[PDB]
Amino acid sequence: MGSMERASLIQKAKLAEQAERYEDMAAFMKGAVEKGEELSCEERNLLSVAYKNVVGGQRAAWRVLSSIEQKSNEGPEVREYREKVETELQGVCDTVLGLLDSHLIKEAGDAESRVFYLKMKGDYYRYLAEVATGDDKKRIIDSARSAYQEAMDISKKEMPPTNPIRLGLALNFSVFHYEIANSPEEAISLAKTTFDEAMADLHTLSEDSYKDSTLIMQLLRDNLTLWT
Amino acid sequence: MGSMERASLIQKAKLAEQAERYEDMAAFMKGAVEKGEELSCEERNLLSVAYKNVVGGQRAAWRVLSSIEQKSNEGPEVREYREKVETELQGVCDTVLGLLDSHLIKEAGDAESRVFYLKMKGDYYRYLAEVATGDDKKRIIDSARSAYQEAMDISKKEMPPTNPIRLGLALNFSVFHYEIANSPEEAISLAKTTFDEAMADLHTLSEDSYKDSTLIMQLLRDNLTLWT
Amino acid sequence: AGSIPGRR
Amino acid sequence: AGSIPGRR
Ligand SMILES: *Cc1ccc(S(=O)(=O)N2CCc3ccccc3C2)cc1
Ligand SMILES: *Cc1ccc(S(=O)(=O)N2CCc3ccccc3C2)cc1
Ligand SMILES: [Ca+2]
Ligand SMILES: [Ca+2]
Ligand SMILES: [Cl-]
Ligand SMILES: [Cl-]
Repeated sequence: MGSMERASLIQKAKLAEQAERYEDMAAFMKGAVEKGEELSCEERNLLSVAYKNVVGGQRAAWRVLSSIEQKSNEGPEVREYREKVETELQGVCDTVLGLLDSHLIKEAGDAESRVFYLKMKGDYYRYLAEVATGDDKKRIIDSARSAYQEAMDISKKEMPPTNPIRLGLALNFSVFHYEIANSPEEAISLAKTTFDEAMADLHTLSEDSYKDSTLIMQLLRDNLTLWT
Repeated sequence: MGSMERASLIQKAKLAEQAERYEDMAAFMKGAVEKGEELSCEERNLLSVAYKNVVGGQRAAWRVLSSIEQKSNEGPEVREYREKVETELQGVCDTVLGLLDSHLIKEAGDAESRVFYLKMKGDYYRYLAEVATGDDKKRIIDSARSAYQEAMDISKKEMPPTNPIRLGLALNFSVFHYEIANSPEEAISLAKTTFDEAMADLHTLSEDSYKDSTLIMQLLRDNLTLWT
Repeated sequence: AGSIPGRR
Repeated sequence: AGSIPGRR
């Protein structure tokens, strides 16, 4: 998208979201990142929404195909098509990880931006881990863990316990522990401690911030209800 | 998809539908058509479902963008992006029309296949007409009308008034009259006559055929309720 | 006004 | 188990 103005790419990403054209939205935001300037808070959300929706559709398709393939293992076409979807998903995750490494993370100095990008890095390694097998699974799992852990360390030092990015990071790291790392007790402990420390800080918030924080706290509670 | 077996393309189109991967589904069915053999009833439905879903998403996006563009006409980005979506939609319609012309229609001799393909031809010209302007609109509108009319003439001679393809053709031709041809009275007359002649033939049907026919008759009634 | 869906 | 959605 090298010939399109940065501001036009941002405008078109917002239009693509309204039109539910998430592949277009992600291509516009990739072009905006590749202009080389840092992203504002709103622009970071556009980037994350676009890729989360693209890879979320790929993950849902991979899960459908993987279930069919497992049932048939109780011609080569189901495996071949699952592999095609899997390769496409891996390619999108590699694209997002490449944007983060060249050069969003290294230029992000404020806590809000650095935590946001490291949470993304943990998420896209987690999506790679969902489809990985064997020893390659191990190194991919550790890369997700390391990204989430650095984000957690910064968030605990620099953000209040109700900050929505801090809360969403803790939510997704808890899902990592439960679904990827085979650590359900760590998942439950992290979700409970996060919820309780946020509850104790709600008194400091305005009505609008209260709504944002309580919405994510309810997601933590929904997981705790499913896990206990 | 020239190197993939016909039967594997058909199998993968069914998997793609289950995974809600309609772009993949349409590419598999294009490859199957290009093998050069006629399509069975089930295969014709796979082809139509795949492209109807792809172009349906494009149409919904074009309508969102066209509404934004009209409101802004009460920079160039909204028009540019509406034009991009419009060109992509036109390209998919041209692809389907090309499959029908090379060579599905000319090889279709049974009434069920020939009516099915001519109804598709009317539908894809109708989608082109939705985005067309001016004199080009006129010739595109006439191409849709001519395809639907030939399908109607065959269906009235060769199929009972409850046949689901005959009913869906009449439903879509009535939408053409109301939404494209500015002929709401012709739309209402066609829907009413179709509904009443189907009602009088329901006594001939088994329970399963009754369910198929009454479902489409309810769609005709829903339009009549909106139009009167 | 609605046209026919792809599936029942 | 659910992770965070993209939007509220
Ligand atoms: C990981 C993460 C990204 C963005 C935010 S947010 O404060 O910008 N926000 C959007 C996403 C969301 C979803 C559900 C409920 C509230 C919010 C708020 C937080 C975390
Ligand atoms: C145009 C058209 C295509 C297929 C059929 S069908 O008899 O194969 N059939 C699928 C589509 C549909 C949708 C709603 C209700 C019933 C049916 C039946 C009919 C017409
Ligand atoms: Ca510039
Ligand atoms: Ca062959
Ligand atoms: Cl910086
Ligand atoms: Cl034939």
